[PDB]
Amino acid sequence: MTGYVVTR
Amino acid sequence: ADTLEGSMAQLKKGLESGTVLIQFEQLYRKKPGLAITFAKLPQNLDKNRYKDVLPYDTTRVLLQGNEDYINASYVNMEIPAANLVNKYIATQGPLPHTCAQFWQVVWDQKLSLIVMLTTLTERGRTKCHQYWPDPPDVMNHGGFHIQCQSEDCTIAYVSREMLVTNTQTGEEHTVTHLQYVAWPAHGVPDDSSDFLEFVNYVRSLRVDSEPVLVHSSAGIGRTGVLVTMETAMCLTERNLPIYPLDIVRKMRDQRAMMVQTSSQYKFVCEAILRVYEEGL
Repeated sequence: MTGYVVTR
Repeated sequence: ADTLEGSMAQLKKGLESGTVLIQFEQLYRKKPGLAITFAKLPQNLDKNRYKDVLPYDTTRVLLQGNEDYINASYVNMEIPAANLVNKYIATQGPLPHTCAQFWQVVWDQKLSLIVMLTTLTERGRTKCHQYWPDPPDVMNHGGFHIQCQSEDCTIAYVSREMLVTNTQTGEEHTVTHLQYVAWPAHGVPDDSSDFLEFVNYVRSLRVDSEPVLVHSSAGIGRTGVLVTMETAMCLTERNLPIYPLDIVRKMRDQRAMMVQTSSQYKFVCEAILRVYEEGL
């Protein structure tokens, strides 16, 4: 599973 | 406390300042102290699309396929001043093996409206399984016969009518399905006016006391933006004050992380001021 949490 | 006119002046000040973005960044992403256990049980782990986007135990949707599990949350937005609740079920884009559970939710509660805020694939990755058939084709999910009776589109979304047939009983249920395709993950709608148009379409399709099923890929980022905007609009028409950080907190208390990025939040705040000023 990839993580959905990002930065921006 | 205070009024619509007043909240909007307050919101503008905070955008100009900008303290609204600071307070948003400081807001918790998960409600302090709310258990997240069922979603991490061994038999449930691979029913989540993202390891970090999980439902709270207290608000997770219970399957009347019965004592099963789905990555989905009840999300109710109360507007007490108008004696009003807008019910939602907020969920992830289903997986190939969770499709049957997704239709079970729609069937158990006879939801008539589904809002999907993602393309199926995006930037090399699969964001959602296609759980409906491309006409003429037809598909079966967990004892449900799904057919797409109708397809039409605008530049920003596709409107579909679907027929769900229980294969045991032969009972039929019709669902409207809206897929917004011009809104990249972790971003804002490609076009703000299409967005506002769309949100109004959603409100006009809403059935009272029936939850609207709303999902994107993870079911928190773009869905959160949509729930905030529909809430704001119900308030504006009733001359009630709007406090977007209270709206986001109340969502996050029912499903973690709703409205993912500061850009998404800044966007929905500007849309709220926009709708207000143009209706003044």
